[PDB]
Amino acid sequence: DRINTVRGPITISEAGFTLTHEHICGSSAGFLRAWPEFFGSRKALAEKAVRGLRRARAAGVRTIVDVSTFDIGRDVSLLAEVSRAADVHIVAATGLWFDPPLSMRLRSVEELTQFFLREIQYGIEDTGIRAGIIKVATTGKATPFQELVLKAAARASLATGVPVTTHTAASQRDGEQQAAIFESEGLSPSRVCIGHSDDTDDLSYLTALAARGYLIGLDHIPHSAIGLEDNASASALLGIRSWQTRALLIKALIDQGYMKQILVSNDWLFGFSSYVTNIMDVMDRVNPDGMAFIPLRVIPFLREKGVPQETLAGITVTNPARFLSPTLRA
Amino acid sequence: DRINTVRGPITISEAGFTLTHEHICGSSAGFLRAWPEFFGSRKALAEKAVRGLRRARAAGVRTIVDVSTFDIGRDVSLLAEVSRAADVHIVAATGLWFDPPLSMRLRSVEELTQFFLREIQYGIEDTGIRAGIIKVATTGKATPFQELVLKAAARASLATGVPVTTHTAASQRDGEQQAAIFESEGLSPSRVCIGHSDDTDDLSYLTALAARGYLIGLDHIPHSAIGLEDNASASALLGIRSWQTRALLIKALIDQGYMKQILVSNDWLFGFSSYVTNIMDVMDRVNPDGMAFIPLRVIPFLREKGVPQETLAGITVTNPARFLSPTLR
Ligand SMILES: CCOP(=O)(Cc1ccc(C)cc1)OCC
Ligand SMILES: CCOP(=O)(Cc1ccc(C)cc1)OCC
Repeated sequence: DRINTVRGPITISEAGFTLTHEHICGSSAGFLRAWPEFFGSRKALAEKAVRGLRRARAAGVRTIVDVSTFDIGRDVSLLAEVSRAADVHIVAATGLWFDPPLSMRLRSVEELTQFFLREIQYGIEDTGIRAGIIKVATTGKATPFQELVLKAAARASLATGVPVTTHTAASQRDGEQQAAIFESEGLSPSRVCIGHSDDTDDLSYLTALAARGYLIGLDHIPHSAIGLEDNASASALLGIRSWQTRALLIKALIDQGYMKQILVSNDWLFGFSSYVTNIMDVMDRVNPDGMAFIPLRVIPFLREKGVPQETLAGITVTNPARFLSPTLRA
Repeated sequence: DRINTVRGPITISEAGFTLTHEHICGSSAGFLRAWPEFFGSRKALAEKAVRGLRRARAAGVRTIVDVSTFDIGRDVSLLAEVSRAADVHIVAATGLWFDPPLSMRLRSVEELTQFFLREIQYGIEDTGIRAGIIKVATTGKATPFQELVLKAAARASLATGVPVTTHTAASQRDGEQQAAIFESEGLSPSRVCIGHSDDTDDLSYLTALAARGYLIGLDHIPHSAIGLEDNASASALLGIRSWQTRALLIKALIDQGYMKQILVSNDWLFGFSSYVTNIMDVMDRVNPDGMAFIPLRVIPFLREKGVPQETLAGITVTNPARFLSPTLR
């Protein structure tokens, strides 16, 4: 029935057009509070985010899922304020990414489970704001710690009904190892979204996961250093495949009958401290439409390539509603 | 003239007996706010700290230096509240230890200098509370990033007069490489305290740095896993040297004419999430006196060993005052 947002619970019908993998800011635990000037100022950052969210809203976007975890420097008060100002629903996350501090790294699977449930049931910090999704990540073979995270995510998800979303090194087929772990925990593939999936050209790897019931996240659409090949850091981060190439993978899965398994996003942000300095400048040049890139550019492109409008609606409205809706096992 | 504390500035005379390397809680950036229950509750942690601090105060302690950096999970609001409640002065720190997040790891020396100056001049977070010391760390051969930290710490120190205090792998003689970098930045050894120095028996190493004008921090006095050796984790962390063995290093240095360069502490805490679970329990059992260990146990021991009381007063009152006073070159 309900999905938790930074402003409280909403009905499924209110979610509307939803972007499933985004961020307001990409940072580190405690960073925004300790060194806000890094982003100009907190106020500057929020203003930027409000502007961008209002542009997306104008394009039809009603809800965004900010997959920033504790270690991505998620600031739930920042999220609640921009959500309120832009009038865009924002779903917050729990989980752990690739930069856990010692206090997290030394924890057992049981303790991590506890922390995840806490964020989901009790709320984040002392705000009472509850997480609506669990974010995990691997980059190649899972380290022993990552395996604990994955198990903990599965158990919290089994207890709550809240979905799991991941970061993958698609090219290395991480999705298959993640699936194996999740399944070993009893987790249903339909509660899981294997992200950054458009980062690969191997459709066989994709279709195989889709066939198992997993959701495939094609969330790096606008990421391309194409024409920027002169920037080591940019090219390393964004890649050299064109946005068109990534978008056609959406059509490809549709064509194979997996429309119900597709989730699309931009993986955008408004501030980014966990990388080289001034990186935002480059991204903003690369994708001036920011989070509105999907509705403004991708939808129309697909339409033109022959994808029927309703299919497009099912992908951006229906699939996400199903995914987000907390669902308990048999 | 004045030293910055979490409740504001104090004059040097007001510092009195000062513990130079301690912590209220050993954690990680954002952890306390995100998972306070890991420590029972924020309240419980706070109550535990107030009692401990009141007990040290009863023993004569007037000021403590909490060397918790951003990456140690320093919560200045927590510090301000326990300080007020126990009536003990608390000096806060800036710097970086060994668990910096990516957002910090990717910064240049210039950016890091700016961040340290911010905490010292403008204040921590939005509190307006200013740091009165810079904490840095190495663990054997410095890493490239650690070299950047040390240089930025040096620069912030040269611009503000605030001292620098370090964590070393004493056994590995880290202090030597630290000194080299600081000196390469033009920093006076007298603005530096090389910590965890009682972690080693090498007096040759210690008198060498002392002879150079550096302050020697003997702050692991009560750390010992003797009898607790059935515990790998505790042993790894505490070592197997007795507190008396560490305490005698103090007497040794005094004997060599380095009384003015010694700074003693306990390196205690009331919460500890950055290690194995339940480690506190073990520590509390090893040193039930907590921060009062120094005045209750060490001072009398040294006295009994022949050290003059006045000397003891110089080490615990005079030395720290001089070290802490912001001093420009
Ligand atoms: C099904 C009718 O679309 P929708 O409910 C949400 C929606 C808006 C824009 C696009 C491109 C797709 C979906 O329209 C809102 C006014
Ligand atoms: C000179 C007298 O020391 P002091 O100023 C601070 C002080 C107290 C106790 C000990 C063990 C050392 C130093 O005593 C005030 C109570």
